Amino acid sequence: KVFGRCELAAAMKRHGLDNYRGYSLGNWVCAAKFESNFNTQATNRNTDGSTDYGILQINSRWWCNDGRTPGSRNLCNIPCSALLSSDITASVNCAKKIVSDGNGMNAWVAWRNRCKGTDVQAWIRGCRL
Ligand SMILES: [Cl-]
Ligand SMILES: [Cl-]
Repeated sequence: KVFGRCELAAAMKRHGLDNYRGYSLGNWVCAAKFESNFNTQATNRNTDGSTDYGILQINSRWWCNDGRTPGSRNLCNIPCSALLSSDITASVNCAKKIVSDGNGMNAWVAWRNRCKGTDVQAWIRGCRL
């Protein structure tokens, strides 16, 4: 599913990401824009051979099991394919674990390089929340 910007914002807010660990909803929408273009089906190989899955590009080295990543820890205890569903529940629950890993949203290099230090509130402008 390709979410609208505010449609994703509303889903993330419902699932409790708004201000989760101090990260405002605009941070999560900004990250999803640049990780997946709001597309739950997005998949992308990483340099280390793992693959990133779903709206927030959750990787198969630490977080989900894709059957083809040596060293997979599957800390979210989920097949990576479940992160591609039109329902973002699994991606949100796993992202809450990722953002708790010590590095906050710097766990997503795209957030660090494209969202951090910008006007991320702009990503929820016009949203009816
Ligand atoms: Cl590739
Ligand atoms: Cl930095």
